[PDB]
Parts: sequence; C-alpha cells; structure tokens
Amino acid sequence: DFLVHHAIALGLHTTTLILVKGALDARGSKLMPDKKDFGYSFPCDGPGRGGTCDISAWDAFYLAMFWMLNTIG
Amino acid sequence: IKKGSLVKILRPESFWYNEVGTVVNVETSKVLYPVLVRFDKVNYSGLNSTNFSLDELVEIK
Amino acid sequence: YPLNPAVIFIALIGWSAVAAIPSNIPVLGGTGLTQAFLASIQRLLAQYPTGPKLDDPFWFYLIVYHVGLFALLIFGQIGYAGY
Amino acid sequence: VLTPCQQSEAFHKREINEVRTLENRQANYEANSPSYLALQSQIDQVHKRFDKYGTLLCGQDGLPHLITDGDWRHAREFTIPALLFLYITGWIGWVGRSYLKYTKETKNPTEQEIILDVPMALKYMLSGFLWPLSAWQEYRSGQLLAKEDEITVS
Amino acid sequence: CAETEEKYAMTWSSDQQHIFEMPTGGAAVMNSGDNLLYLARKEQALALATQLRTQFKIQDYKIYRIFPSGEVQYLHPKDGVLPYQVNKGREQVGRVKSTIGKNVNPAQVKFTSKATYDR
Amino acid sequence: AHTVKIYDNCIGCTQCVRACPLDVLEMVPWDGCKAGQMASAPRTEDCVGCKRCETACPTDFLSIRVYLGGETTRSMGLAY
Amino acid sequence: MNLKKYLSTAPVVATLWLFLTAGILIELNRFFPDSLFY
Amino acid sequence: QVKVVVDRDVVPTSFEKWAKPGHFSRSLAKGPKTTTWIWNLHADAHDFDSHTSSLEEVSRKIFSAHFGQLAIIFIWLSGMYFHGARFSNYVAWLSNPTGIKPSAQVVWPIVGQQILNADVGGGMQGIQITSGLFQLWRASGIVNELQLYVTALGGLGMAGLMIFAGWFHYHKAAPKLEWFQNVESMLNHHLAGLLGLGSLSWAGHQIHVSLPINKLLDAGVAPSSIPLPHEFILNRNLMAELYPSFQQGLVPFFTLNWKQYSDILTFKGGLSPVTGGLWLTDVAHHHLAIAVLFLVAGHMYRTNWGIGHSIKQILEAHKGPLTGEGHKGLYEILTTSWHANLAINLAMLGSLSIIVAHHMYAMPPYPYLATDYPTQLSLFTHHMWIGGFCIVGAGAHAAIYMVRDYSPTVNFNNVLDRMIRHRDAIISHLNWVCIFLGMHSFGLYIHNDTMRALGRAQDMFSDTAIQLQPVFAQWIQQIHTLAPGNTAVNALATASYAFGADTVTVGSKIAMMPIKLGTADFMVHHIHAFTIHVTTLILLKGVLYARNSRLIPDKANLGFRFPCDGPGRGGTCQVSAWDHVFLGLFWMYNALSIVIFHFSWKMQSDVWGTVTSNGAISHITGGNFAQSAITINGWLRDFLWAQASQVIQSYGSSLSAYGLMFLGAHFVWAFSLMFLFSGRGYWQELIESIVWAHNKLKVAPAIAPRALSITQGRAVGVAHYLLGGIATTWAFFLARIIAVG
Ligand code: CLA
Ligand code: CLA
Ligand code: CLA
Ligand code: CLA
Ligand code: CLA
Ligand SMILES: CC1=C(C/C=C(\C)CCC[C@H](C)CCC[C@H](C)CCCC(C)C)C(=O)c2ccccc2C1=O
Ligand code: SF4
Ligand code: SF4
Ligand code: SF4
Repeated sequence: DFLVHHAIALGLHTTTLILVKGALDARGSKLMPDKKDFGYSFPCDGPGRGGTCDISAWDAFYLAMFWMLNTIG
Repeated sequence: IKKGSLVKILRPESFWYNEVGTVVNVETSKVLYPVLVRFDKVNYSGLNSTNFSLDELVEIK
Repeated sequence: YPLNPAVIFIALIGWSAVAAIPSNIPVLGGTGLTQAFLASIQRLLAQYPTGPKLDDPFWFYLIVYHVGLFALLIFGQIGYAGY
Repeated sequence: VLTPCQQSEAFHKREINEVRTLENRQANYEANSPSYLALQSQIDQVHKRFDKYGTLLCGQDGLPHLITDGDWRHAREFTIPALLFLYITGWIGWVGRSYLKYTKETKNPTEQEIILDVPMALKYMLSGFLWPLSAWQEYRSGQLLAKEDEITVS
Repeated sequence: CAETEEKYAMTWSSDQQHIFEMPTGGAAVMNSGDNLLYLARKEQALALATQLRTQFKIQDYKIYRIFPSGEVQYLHPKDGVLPYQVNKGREQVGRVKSTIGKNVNPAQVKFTSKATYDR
Repeated sequence: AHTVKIYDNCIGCTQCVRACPLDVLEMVPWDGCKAGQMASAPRTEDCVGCKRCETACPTDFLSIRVYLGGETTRSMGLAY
Repeated sequence: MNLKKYLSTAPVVATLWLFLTAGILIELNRFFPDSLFY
Repeated sequence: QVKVVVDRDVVPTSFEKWAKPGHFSRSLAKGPKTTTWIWNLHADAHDFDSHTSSLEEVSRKIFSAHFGQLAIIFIWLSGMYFHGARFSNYVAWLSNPTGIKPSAQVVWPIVGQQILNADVGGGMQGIQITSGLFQLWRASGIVNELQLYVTALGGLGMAGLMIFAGWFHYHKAAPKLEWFQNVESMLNHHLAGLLGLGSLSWAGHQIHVSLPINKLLDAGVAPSSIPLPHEFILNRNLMAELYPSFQQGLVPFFTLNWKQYSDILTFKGGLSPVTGGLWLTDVAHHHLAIAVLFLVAGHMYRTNWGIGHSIKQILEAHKGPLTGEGHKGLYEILTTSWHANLAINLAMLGSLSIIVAHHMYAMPPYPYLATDYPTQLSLFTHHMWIGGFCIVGAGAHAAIYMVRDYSPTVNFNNVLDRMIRHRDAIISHLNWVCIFLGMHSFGLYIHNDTMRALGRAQDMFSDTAIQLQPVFAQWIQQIHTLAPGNTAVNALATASYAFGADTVTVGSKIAMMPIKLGTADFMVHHIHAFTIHVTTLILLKGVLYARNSRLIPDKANLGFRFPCDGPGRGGTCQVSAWDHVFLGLFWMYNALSIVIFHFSWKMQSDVWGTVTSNGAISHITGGNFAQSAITINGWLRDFLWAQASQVIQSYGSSLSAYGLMFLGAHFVWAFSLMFLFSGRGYWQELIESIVWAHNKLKVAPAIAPRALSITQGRAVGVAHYLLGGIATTWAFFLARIIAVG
C-alpha cells in the first residue's frame, strides 16, 4: 500500500506536470511566445531555435495520455 | 540611451525579458529598433546580440 | 539493346558434349554427367507423377545441369560482346 | 499488527530458512576450503544480520517494517537518517549554489563549468559544512533568493 | 503529370560542358550553349539554382512555369535582380506595424473571420 | 496558402531570402532600418512553409513568422 | 602543466569524485554491512 | 608506383590541447554557451571526415585511431586470459568438461551479491561463463594456468605495442596520403600477410600444439601426464607415437607425397563423438587450405613489379551494355572516401559475423562446445547482433558517402548513379516485396492464430492441416545428406549433423541432431526474408534518397544528421539519411530478435536436450515446435511465457542477477520510449520552467541548460531501445539455458 500509493501519486503529479505544463504554457513559453496565435494542435515550429518537436498545447494531451494509461495502469 | 549602460528589458517576448544587458550600439538615424544590446547568456539561436527600441530600454545605476 | 540474338543451340552441344564423355564414376552418375540425366528423364517423361525429393539423378541433374547451361548461354551472349 | 521483531515466529522461520538454505551450499566443500570459509563468514553475516534487527517491527510476514511518524521510539529508523541525509544534501546543494555564484562572476563562466577551478571548487566543497546557519544568515541578508528574473509572456 | 500538373521548365545558359546533379538524382550531361530542363516542383528547380550558383557563374537563368493550359511564368529572377540583392522596384507586402508583442489575443479573434496579427 | 508575415524587427540581413529555397521572400528598400532593407513575401502561393527562414532569422524573436495556412498543390510540395 | 587542467574537466572530476563516494559506500558497506538502523 | 612517404614529428605530444575540450572542430571551439555543446562534443569527436577536408590529416587521425581500437581489444583479450588464469576453474574444467560448468568471474563479497557466485563445481564458485572461452582454449591446447598468465602478459605487451603504435603513427611518424591510397598493396598484404600467414601459422599451432594435446585429451589423459606443447617439438618421438606421419619429416611434403600426411591432415567432417567438436585434423587441414588459397589470392595486385592487376583496369573492363559506362569511377570512389569503404567493410564484416553464427551452431568447432548449451547458444546469438549492427553501419556509411563525399563529376554515368536514376524502381519493388512477404509471412500467423482460436484446426497451416513443407530446404538438405559418398568423394561423414545421419551424443547430451524443417520453419524463414527485406528497404531508402529526394531536393546541402526540414510539405520530420538508419536499428532489433527466437526455440525442441539408454530422445521443450510455432499464442505461450519460468523463479539463486537484468532491461526499454515519442519542444520549456526555479535561488548554471537536440533526442531512444530490448533477451537466454545446460 505504501510503495504503490506513492507510485500512484507519482502518476498524478507527473500527469499534472504535463497537463498543467501545456495548459499554463499552452499560451506562450520562452521558446516561442507565438503559441496563442497558432491554435491548440499546431504541429511544431520547425527545426529553428534548436528544434521544436511537440511544443503545442496538444502535446500535453499527447504525452499525458501515455501517463494516463500508465497511472490508471 | 548611452553606450555600455546595463539595461533591463520590458518587452515580454524577448528571451532576455527582465534580464539586464550591456548596450553595444545606439543609432541616431530614425531606426525603429536602434539600440543593439548583447548579453551574458544566449537564446536558442545562439545569438546574444539583438536590438531594441527606447521604451523597452531601462538603465540602472 | 539485344543487338545479336543469333543462336542458342550452340551452347547445348557446348554443354552436353563437355559433360557426356567424362564419366567420373563414383558420383551419382557412374556414367557421364548428362547421360545420367537424359537416361533419367525418359523413365519419368510419359506422364509420371513420381520423382520425389529422394530422386537423385533427376532432381540433382536438374540444377547441376541448368546452372552450367544458364551460365554457358549467358556466356553465349558474352559471345556477342566481341561484335 | 506490528509485533516486536525479536519474538516474531515467522521471522525466526526466515532465520532458519536462510541459515539452513545457505548451509545447503555449505554441504559441498571441505573444512579448509576458502569457499567454505566464505560461507562461515556468510553465516556470521546472517546471524549478525538478524540479531541486529532486534528492535524493528516485523509484522505477519516476518519482514522488518518501518515507522515514519517520528514516534521517538522509532527515530533511529527514519528521522535520524532523515536529518543526516538533509544535512548531506544541504551540504551538496549549498556547495553547488556557492560555486555557481562564484563562477557567475569570472572571466569565462562557460569555461568554468567544464574545467572546474579545483582551487575554488575545493574551497567551496569543504566550506559548505555549516550551511543551516550560513543559509539562514544569507537569507536574512536578502541574498539567498532573487527577484525579477526571466519569465515567459504573463 | 503533364496533362494536369504544372511542369517547371528551368532554362539557362553556360560556357563549358560541366557536370551538375539533377534533383531527380544522378549526373546530367549539361549542354554547354543553352539548355532547358522540365522539372516537377519549384523547390527542385531553385535547389538546382543553388546547385549551380553556389558552384560557379550560371546566371541568366529562370524557370518558365509551364502550367497545363499552356502559358508560362517567370519565377526566381522576376526582376533581372537577384532576390536578396535590393532592387527599388519590389513593393512590399506582408508586414505589420510592430512585433508579435502587439498581436491581439485570439479570444478577440474568436467567432470572427480575422487573424491574430491583423491590426 | 501559408501566410508569411514579416514584422518590424526585420533589420534586413537577408539570411531569410538566402535561406528560403523558394524565392517567396525578396528584399525591399525600406528606410526604417540601418541597412535600409526589409524583406517581403509576395509569392506566398509558392510558400511551402518549411520554416527554414525562421531558423536563419537573427532578430530578437523572429521578425518573419510563417503561419501555417491553407494547403494547395504547390504548398503541399508533392512531386506528382 | 596542462595535465591538471585535463584532470579538472567535468567527466574526469566526476569520475575521480563519484569513484571516491562510491568507494565511501562500498568500503563503508564491507565494514558495516546490513545497516538498516541509524 | 609504390613507396613509403612518412612525415616525421607531425603533431606535438603535449597535454595542452586536452585543456581545450572541443579543440578539434572550428565550429565547436567557441565554448559552451549551451549544453548542446556538450553532446556535440561527442558526436563530432569522430567525424574525422568533418574536422578538415584535407584527406591526409583525416587519414592520419583514423589510422592512428585503429591502434587505439586494437589496444582496447588486446586489453580485453589479455583480460580474458588473465581471468582464465587467476579467477577461473579452467584447470578443474579440463578434468571433466561435461560436469563442471565453466566460470571465470568470482564476484566480490559485498551485500548479497556473493549469492551470484554459482557453485559450478571445480571446488570453486563464481558466475558462470557463457562466452565459451574454455572451449576455445581446449581447442588451443592450453593445459595449465601458466600459459594463460603468459598469454595475458603478451596480451598486455601487444596492447602496449598498439598504444605506442598509434602514438607513433599520429605524432612522430605519420604517413602521407600516397601511402594510404596504395590499395593494391593493402589488399596484397591483407589477403596474403594478415589472413594468409595468419591461417598458415595457425595451422602450425594446431598441428604442433593442438593435434597432440587434443589427441591426448581425446584419449582422456588428465592434464598432468600431458607434456608441454613445447615438448612435442623438441623431439618427433612424442608425436610419431601419436601420428606416425611425423616420422617422415617434411620429405613427403617436398616430394608431393601428400598421401603420407593423412594422419595429420584429413577431410572427414562430421563431429568427433568423444569431444563433441570438429576433428582438429580437419581444422588444421582447413587452415592449410585457407593458407595456400589466400596466399595465392594475395598475388593478384600489381604494386612495383609489373605483375598483377590494378583495380582500375579491372573495373573499367566491365563496361556492360545495361550500365553503359561500367564501373568507371569506383576506384576513385573507394580510394578517396572512407565512409564508402566503411559501408562495404561493415556490410561484409557483419554478414561474415552472421555466417560465423550459423557455422557455430551447426558445426560446433570447439571440443565440448555443443555439450554446454549456453556457450553453444550465446556464441550463436552474440555474433548475430554484431552481425546485425554492422549491417546498419553499412546503411549508415553508404548514406554518408552519398551525402558528404559524393561527387557527380567523377561519378557520371557509371554503375552507381544509374541506380539513382531509377531509385523509385528500386524502393518501389522493395516496397512490394516487403508487403508481399509481410502478408505471406505474418498473415499466415494471424491465420493459424484465428483457425486455432476458431476451433477449426483443420484449416490451419500445421503438419496435419494445410501443409507448407519447405520443399527446397528439405531437398538441398537431402543433398547434404548424400554428400560424403557421392560428391564430396574423399569425405567420410557429412558436412554437418544438421543435415544427415544420426545424432551425436556426448556425455548423455545431444551435440547435433538432424534438424527437420516442416511447415512452421517455412513460415519463420519467410519472417526472416521479410524482416531482412524491410531493413533493406529502409537502408536502401536511406542511401538512394540520401542526397536529393523528390520530397526534399537538397539533402546534401542540409547534411546527414539534420532532423527534418520543417512543417512544410505537410511536415518532413525524420527525413534525413540518418533517420533511415535510426529506423534500421529498430528493424535490426526486430529481425534479429526473431532470428534468435527462431534459434533458441527450434533448437530446444529439435536439437538440444539429453538422451537416456537405448538411444531414447528427450529435448528440452520436448518436440514442442511444429505444433506451436505456427500460431502466435503458441509462440508467446510456449516460448516467451513457458521459457520465462527459469528466469522469473531465479531469485534467491545464482541466476538472480539475470533476474535483475531482466527487469531493469525492461525498464531501459520503456525508458527509451520517453525519448522516442516526445520531442524537445516540450522538454525545452519544461526545463526552462525549471530554470526559473534555479534563477530564483541563484543556482543558474553558466552553461545554459538546453534540452537535447532532435537527432540526439531520438538517437538516445534507439540506444536505450537496443540496450534495454537486447539485454532482456540476453538475461532471458542465459537465465534460461544455464538452468538446464
Ligand atoms: C548546483 C547544484 C544544484 C542545486 C543546488 C540544485 C537545486 C535544486 N534543483 Mg537541481 N539540478 C542540478 C543541480 C542542482 N540543483 C543538476 C546538475 C541537474 C541536472 C541533472 C538538476 C536538475 C533538476 C531538475 C530536473 C529539477 C531540479 C530541481 C531543483 C530544486 C529542488 C531540489 C531538488 O529536487 O533538486 C533536484 C536534484 C536533482 C535532480 C539531482 C541532483 C543534482 C546533482 C546531481 C546534485 C548537485 C551536485 C552538483 C553537480 C555539484 C556541482 C558543484 C560542485 C562541482 C562544486 C532545487 C532548487 C527541481 C525544481 O525545479 O524544484 C523546484 C526539478 O524539477 N534540478
Ligand atoms: C603483411 C603485412 C601486414 C599485416 C600483417 C597487417 C595487419 C593489419 N593491418 Mg595493415 N597494412 C599493410 C600490411 C600489413 N597489415 C600495408 C603494407 C599497408 C599499406 C598499404 C597497410 C595499411 C593498413 C591500414 C590503412 C590499416 C591496416 C590495418 C591492419 C590491422 C587490421 C586489424 C586486424 O586484423 O586485427 C588483427 C590484428 C593482428 C593480427 C595484430 C598484428 C600485429 C602484428 C605486430 C603484425 C603487424 C606488422 C606490422 C605491419 C609491422 C610494422 C613494420 C615496422 C616495424 C617497420 C592488421 C593488424 C588497419 C588497422 O586496424 O590499423 C592497425 C588499418 O586501418 N593496415
Ligand atoms: C506490430 C506493429 C507493426 C506492424 C504490424 C507493422 C507493419 C508494417 N510496417 Mg512497420 N514499424 C513498426 C511497427 C509495426 N509495423 C514500428 C514500431 C516501427 C518503428 C521503427 C516501424 C517502422 C516501419 C518502417 C520504417 C517501415 C514499416 C513498414 C511496414 C509494413 C511492411 C509491409 C508488410 O508487412 O505488409 C504486410 C502487412 C502486415 C504484416 C500487417 C498485418 C496485416 C494482415 C496480415 C492482413 C490484414 C488484416 C485484415 C485482413 C485487415 C482487413 C480487415 C479490417 C479492414 C477490418 C507493414 C505494414 C514499411 C512500409 O511502410 O512499407 C513496406 C517501412 O518502410 N514499418
Ligand atoms: C496473407 C496471408 C494469408 C493467406 C495466404 C491466407 C489464406 C487463406 N485463408 Mg486467411 N487470414 C489471414 C491471412 C491469410 N490467409 C489473416 C491475416 C486473417 C485474419 C484477419 C485471416 C482470416 C481467415 C479466415 C477467417 C478464414 C481464412 C481462410 C483462408 C483460406 C481461404 C481463403 C481464400 O478463399 O483465399 C482467397 C484468395 C483469393 C481471393 C485469391 C487472391 C490471391 C491470388 C492467388 C493471387 C494471385 C496473383 C498472381 C500470382 C499474379 C501473377 C499472375 C499474373 C501475372 C497473370 C486460405 C488458406 C478461410 C478458411 O477456411 O481457411 C481454409 C477462413 O475461413 N482466413
Ligand atoms: C580440403 C581442405 C579443407 C578441409 C579439410 C576443410 C575442413 C573444414 N571446413 Mg573448410 N574450406 C576449405 C577447405 C577445407 N575445409 C576451402 C578451400 C574453403 C574455401 C572455399 C573452405 C571454406 C570453409 C567455410 C566457409 C567453412 C569451412 C568449415 C569447415 C569445417 C567443417 C567440417 C566440414 O565438413 O567441412 C568440410 C569442408 C568443406 C566441404 C569445404 C570444401 C571447400 C572446397 C575444398 C572448396 C574448393 C574451392 C575450389 C577453388 C573449387 C571451387 C568450386 C567448388 C565450389 C565446386 C571443417 C574443419 C566450416 C567451419 O568453419 O567449421 C565450423 C565453415 O563455415 N570451410
Ligand atoms: C527527457 C528528455 C530530454 C531531457 C534530458 C535531459 C536534458 C538530460 C538529462 C541527463 C543529463 C546528462 C543530466 C545532467 C547531469 C550531469 C551529468 C551532472 C550530474 C552530476 C553527475 C551525474 C556527474 C530531452 O532533452 C529530450 C529531447 C528530445 C526528445 C526527448 C527528450 C526527452 O525525453
Ligand atoms: S521534426 Fe518535429 S521539430 Fe523538426 S521539423 Fe519536423 S516537426 Fe518541427
Ligand atoms: S529578418 Fe532576420 S532574416 Fe529576414 S532579413 Fe531581417 S535579419 Fe535577415
Ligand atoms: S516559409 Fe518555408 S519556404 Fe517560405 S520562406 Fe519561410 S522557410 Fe523559405
């Protein structure tokens, strides 16, 4: 019960790290502050400024769905 | 305003928003962004030296 | 590209007769290399569903005959490279 | 139910099981074998291992559980390595912070983190020992924190 | 294909029979005097323009955009001028008054057919 | 079409035009900078939107922004 | 002269130091094995 | 012509440039303004063809780095001979090999891990060897520990000669490019000097060491009455009793009376039923055949004396009409670029390593190798995986040659770029073959899966159902049964017992059994044809589309490790020639995962196991392949679930480290996925949101903490996918068969 319930709280806090991340950095981050202009599920910003794979607010969904299935796992 | 002055920025989209930096160039030739400022740390493009206007340009003492 | 498709049959005598008269006894063919095949096709030719995987002188002298026959007709087309 | 561990029966069954099960490997070698001597020292490392758990709380499994309430009857379980550990990583955190606020003002700060100034590094490595009342005296000075650093839009 | 899609016909001239590389792939013969080249899409053609221009002098070159109704267009060069070189004939379109910092929030563009930068 | 908009950080250092492999961007003489240049994007119907411009745009934050708009034949960049 | 400057880099110091703390734990777990108290 | 032109005192040997990390690249000596300088410090650390375009300075760097590699290999082999000397039970193993399990590494006694010391007999415990070194040493004739200490000492001595060698060839005597592009001499000395004198001198070792010693051990003499290998050469009278052909000397050699050497050298094949390995008479005769045949093979390259070929006049004469120009250009391709040579040599090296794997299960060449099955297993398995990865390096370095060192001027209408003129017709028919083989290699498993699940087992592809007996493999396998009398005329037994006669039982353990291939083995071969064609699809797509695709018509301008082009063209993520190598590593893990899962389960059902009296047979799984390989529930149940029982129940026992390398290697596997699925546009401002928490406390790192780059952030996902996924099968295999074999 101890070690698992800590694992569950790990799942809740990771999954809210992701969701609260790309829900509060949904609008603009210091990588790209243009994010509010592109809508929700825009793909990327290209390789520019280091590379921008999955910057959108849709990524927080896209990754915390893995953490959802894991945590409910 | 002057060259070499340590300047904090007030434009929220710069990488160096609320970080002080040294003024390299001040141009008096009607440029909308005349003040070329470089920094200690570096943004994602590998480029510290950018430029700014006068409203986004706060010196210190 | 196939500029000279002149003859094919010259390979056949070019491959049967170079393997018929050499017997080289203690192998599958106690006779020559091609006599052990042409003798071993007329037993099977008149609509015989036999010839299993243990049929040595037919199946082995299929591949060991055609792998030299193919090569010698291909080299027969190389026999129209000097033209 | 948390029984005291020295009198839990299934705990002593784990004692018999690991001593005897480890002794099943001891039934291969002669009396002067170095392997056999290693299993002598290993049986020592099982009886000492189980007698030195005399004040834990092995429950119904015979496995020594812990307590994290700070009951002061179980402070040697958790809270004493808690204070010890927070001292060690308050050391490490204070050394890292003091070294970075050294090399933030050098000639080439980018070079200073590749190639550590082992002079000034092993200065701070040792000098961060009294970090509770050095962070408490820098925190009253208005120097531990910062203000008006970088942020995104809003 | 040529029945329904735009074939881009890069035309150019040279001085010597050199060897360039196609955007299709593999080397090409490079007729010395004057030669055309029908291509598929524009990035192939201007990638060939960078393929030639970063090597050596290949100028007086431009693709005629063959569109399947029949007529041509003039890409690249447009104005006998190289595009990063400044000619005082190109009229600017595609600018706004300031940076991103004065773009409106998309909750002001919401339920309207505008863009988040139009001001 | 991918709407390419070129803001007023554009100090006219022409890495955009030299970086774009499509000649959608040119340089326009604009007396607002030190170099007197500011890029323009007239032929955004040919614009792929590969954002190779925004890689080589050495402004503070991205004078030239490439908004991913419609997808025509040329803007999808398909060969056939 | 510059050899110590190589011995002051990030991975070399990290191995001469994590080798040392790893030696603290391994030598401190032969001498005091099975330390669940304190 | 041929001469040796070597610069002396080239580079000073100071420690000064060690204090400048990233001295080597002018694009990288700027100093780290970001942490991506750190990782690019290592990925550019061996871009020798990207430091400077000067091929001389590059070629000095690589040719000196080779001696660093051989220095690590001699440190490694000296490690194996010393761990055989000091730590191993090899002298005890040499008494009875079928009883004592081989072990070298004796785990230090700290908390718990002394339980990893497996009581493997020999009066001494320790973790069990599966690398099979002892079987290499009994074949070598190493009798007591002194030759292992001495050969480890010579291993360190050769390691010192390689360190001093590479130091000597970068700094104070380093050759010109005219030395390096002397390729007729390089082949002329590797075909003859390396391989030729290697196999000839090794035939000398086997005849004058291994044949008398492994005749005395074949008689069963303990390693005390065996004399030194040494003591067989001082007098022939200790060998004339063992082989009377040594009494005649070399006189029947020089008189060409080579009938007299039938005692020393023969052509038997098969397996010695006492030792379970090859006859070392056959193996020494074999290395004489490589000796004369390679030493003849060396002398086909004209160097100084106008006798031999050049590569140029060979390649130019193959000017065939369907290629037009012929091979005009490849000698300038393969003597100017190193990545091209690395593509060829890695392809042939890896495929040689797979050939090594097959020829070690089915013709076990070392004595008592097929009697301890883990060494029989993993020496198959390991030479598969380096047998795999080195192919993908081909697909890497044939791509890099197409990106970096390709030149259309020298390479105009030849055999090379005429492929690239129809690379759509290459990749399109690889595409068709991949889908055809995928349907007809895996749809048969979904088919038999459903038909066994729908109850209609008559409609499967079993033995009893619709049979798919592999006709050609059974037929040519029957030709190999009929080898030693018919066509291999002077043979006695077959080429292997994976083909022909009755099995070989050595100490109630089955050395090699005639493998039957029926209607399940068929479908696994079409798996292997399939997953070989997919990696050939990705690694020919990565070379033909390496430079100018019709999607992106400038990849030569972008580079090799570029991530992408952008969201344009609807998105062009993962499009570079590097990215196809990134995918070829996953499909490498697939293709070899099912090569070894085909191995380690057909050869636990159809070869391995024990025998009892009256010649009775008992496999490890007990014939449970052909009724169970045809589905996937039979595959996953009967192999990946049932064979886990000796890995998963391994706690408390000596196999338990594998039970730790089973779980944790799952971990790393799944830990790969975080790098594969996400991207750095998330992690960069997650990290920067943590950089807020450091800027608040003035713990701002001076080297600015970026996320990983895209090609790094996926490369690390491959490199954990393979370490995790490979180490799962590693601990599963060795934890399986040690608990039986
Ligand atoms: C200079 C040392 C130093 C200090 C004082 C801190 C302090 C902090 N970090 Mg941390 N961090 C460091 C180095 C450091 N970090 C390094 C090197 C990394 C990269 C691995 C990280 C990665 C990191 C993450 C990802 C996160 C933090 C967070 C935090 C905060 C919460 C405490 C915590 O869980 O730590 C976290 C500790 C670790 C992740 C591992 C320990 C880091 C190293 C190994 C120990 C320090 C040794 C250092 C190398 C010594 C250098 C100086 C010496 C050579 C002279 C705290 C302010 C968290 C935060 O924002 O909370 C508010 C958070 O999410 N840190
Ligand atoms: C017949 C002579 C001979 C022999 C035996 C070798 C052997 C070797 N060469 Mg080599 N080479 C030769 C002639 C020879 N070469 C000539 C004439 C040229 C010029 C055209 C080259 C050019 C060349 C290059 C460019 C490279 C090699 C490499 C290698 C190594 C391949 C790795 C290997 O198989 O590991 C097996 C290892 C061994 C069998 C160990 C053998 C070492 C012993 C001491 C024999 C070495 C003899 C040595 C040449 C004597 C130096 C003479 C000097 C004192 C005057 C191998 C050691 C590659 C390598 O790894 O670099 C080292 C490599 O990149 N060679
Ligand atoms: C289990 C997961 C899985 C599966 C099934 C596949 C399947 C495939 N991959 Mg693949 N791939 C995977 C994971 C997978 N991949 C992963 C994880 C990676 C990461 C590296 C890749 C990377 C990769 C690359 C890089 C490439 C492929 C390609 C292919 C195709 C090879 C051709 C073939 O086998 O056709 C046969 C199809 C099958 C065996 C799938 C099962 C179909 C059954 C047999 C029949 C149809 C079922 C049913 C009748 C459907 C109708 C009913 C329904 C409508 C209701 C094939 C579709 C290649 C490709 O795209 O072109 C060849 C290619 O180039 N894959
Ligand atoms: C791709 C692999 C594969 C293959 C070979 C088969 C084959 C078969 N399945 Mg099947 N099956 C598969 C995958 C496959 N399945 C999968 C993946 C599923 C689950 C999604 C199923 C589910 C399934 C069910 C549920 C059933 C079958 C059944 C059958 C059998 C009869 C089906 C039939 O009428 O064929 C249809 C064949 C054709 C329409 C002909 C097309 C193919 C021709 C031969 C191609 C020829 C091209 C030619 C060579 C071109 C060159 C010539 C040209 C140049 C002139 C047959 C043995 C049935 C059965 O009872 O089994 C006995 C049945 O009930 N299957
Ligand atoms: C007569 C000398 C001789 C002898 C005694 C051996 C003996 C052996 N070889 Mg062999 N081998 C030889 C010559 C010889 N080889 C030659 C000349 C080659 C190169 C073509 C090879 C290539 C070779 C490979 C690749 C492998 C062996 C292996 C083996 C071992 C397996 C046991 C067996 O049944 O093999 C019997 C050996 C054979 C049937 C090989 C016959 C090769 C003939 C002589 C080639 C003649 C070439 C000639 C130019 C004519 C070409 C045309 C021809 C194909 C019709 C055995 C020790 C295997 C091994 O490593 O064991 C684990 C293995 O994988 N050999
Ligand atoms: C997690 C993750 C990161 C973050 C990884 C971080 C940046 C690296 C963490 C490991 C480094 C090495 C930790 C740094 C620690 C230093 C070595 C110092 C610590 C002290 C000792 C260990 C020496 C990415 O950058 C990334 C990029 C692209 C796709 C996916 C991902 C991704 O999944
Ligand atoms: S890969 Fe991810 S980041 Fe690089 S371009 Fe394609 S999408 Fe943008
Ligand atoms: S915007 Fe950036 S790129 Fe475009 S011109 Fe001005 S500087 Fe050169
Ligand atoms: S959008 Fe893509 S194509 Fe149009 S300019 Fe910017 S980068 Fe070049």
